[PDB]
Amino acid sequence: AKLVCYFTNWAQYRQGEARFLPKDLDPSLCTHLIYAFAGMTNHQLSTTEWNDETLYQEFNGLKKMNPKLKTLLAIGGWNFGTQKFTDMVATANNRQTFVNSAIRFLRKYSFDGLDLDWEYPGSQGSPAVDKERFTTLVQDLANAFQQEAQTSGKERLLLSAAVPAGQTYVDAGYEVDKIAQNLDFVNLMAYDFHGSWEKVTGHNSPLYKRQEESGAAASLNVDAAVQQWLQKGTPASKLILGMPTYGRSFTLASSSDTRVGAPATGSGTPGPFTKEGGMLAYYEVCSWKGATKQRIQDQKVPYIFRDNQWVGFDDVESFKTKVSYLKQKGLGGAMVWALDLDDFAGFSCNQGRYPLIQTLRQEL
Ligand SMILES: Cc1cccn2c(=O)c3cc(C(=O)NCc4cccnc4)c(N)[n+](C[C@H]4CCCO4)c3nc12
Ligand SMILES: Cc1cccn2c(=O)c3cc(C(=O)NCc4cccnc4)c(N)[n+](C[C@H]4CCCO4)c3nc12
Repeated sequence: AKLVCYFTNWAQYRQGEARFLPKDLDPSLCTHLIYAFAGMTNHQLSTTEWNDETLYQEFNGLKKMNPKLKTLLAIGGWNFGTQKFTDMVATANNRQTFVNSAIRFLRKYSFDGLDLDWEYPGSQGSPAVDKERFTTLVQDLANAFQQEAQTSGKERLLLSAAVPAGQTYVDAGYEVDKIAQNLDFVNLMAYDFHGSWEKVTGHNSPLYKRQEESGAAASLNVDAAVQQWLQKGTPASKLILGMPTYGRSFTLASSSDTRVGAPATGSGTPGPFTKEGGMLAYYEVCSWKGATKQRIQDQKVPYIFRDNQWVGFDDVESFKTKVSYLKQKGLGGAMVWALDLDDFAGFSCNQGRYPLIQTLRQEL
């Protein structure tokens, strides 16, 4: 099995003990480490932080202690947007420029592969033509990686993609059957099913539906997303089940309705370290004082509330339940967003280093 873990190159700016650098990585924790994110300049792979070259060296240097470990570089992400992807896939010349630059870039810095994190072809302003052009891009990369292995005699560069769970995004952007053939693995973003964009509380990453849910709302859960990607032609061994080490938070309309589905007026208060309303790191929720934690029986995941703040998150138990699920489905492994949102240095939860991700490592 695979345990695929995302590193983020802006976690180095978190305050206090939440600051995360490559030295905070455990080289044995995961099987695959993915560096988020690279960017793009004139259709060519580029860095996004002043110290990326140094961090790349430290990141890929972890393989000196664990030669089984594989690293990948992720291009894209939310802030990157879509326009630069759209322009690069628009012509065969531009794709060739990108593909050649990716090979040189990954080999220069000692990455083992590329993870595609376009959010998303066919959506967020990307035109409908980008669905098939994404398929062509994946084919172009896969073909060029295969050819480069014959000329360098190194292990063939890996190609993965982070892919959405929501059927709207999947059908707008993803020829699942065609891209899954050319991807080494598929990192399913099985989270963000609910959040403070909604008018009622709901869980970030429930495993199953609640009974009150029917129709398209019965698809806003991990099981539905997994079934969709399997049905549409992803081999189970290539489907990697994403799990969140963060939760999504709400401000309740009234402290007098605290249920799942209770009215909410917007995002929860930003966390002291992550400072983004509507999400909290596991280490910001695990040690809430004076709160009430409960499990959503149907959905196999917890929520916690205190006063008018309500958070759906994942804990050790829900991670255990989801690994049991992925093994029953014969999936290829688990993926985690993100290393720096677990209690990576045991500073908050009194559970040791990486309590959530170490749970995955033990159960896989
Ligand atoms: C507004 C929004 C609308 C629709 C989709 N959206 C995202 O799909 C999304 C993703 C991310 C993200 O980081 N993906 C990284 C990642 C990479 C690989 C694996 N797993 C995770 C993101 N930061 N935002 C914006 C923050 C700020 C406010 C809400 O959420 C996102 N917003 C949106
Ligand atoms: C996955 C996801 C990840 C991170 C953030 N996300 C959103 O911030 C989001 C917002 C909305 C939304 O309605 N924003 C309007 C609105 C904005 C502000 C207040 N109130 C309302 C949304 N629909 N999705 C799911 C997509 C998926 C397909 C159909 O829509 C969203 N997903 C995500």
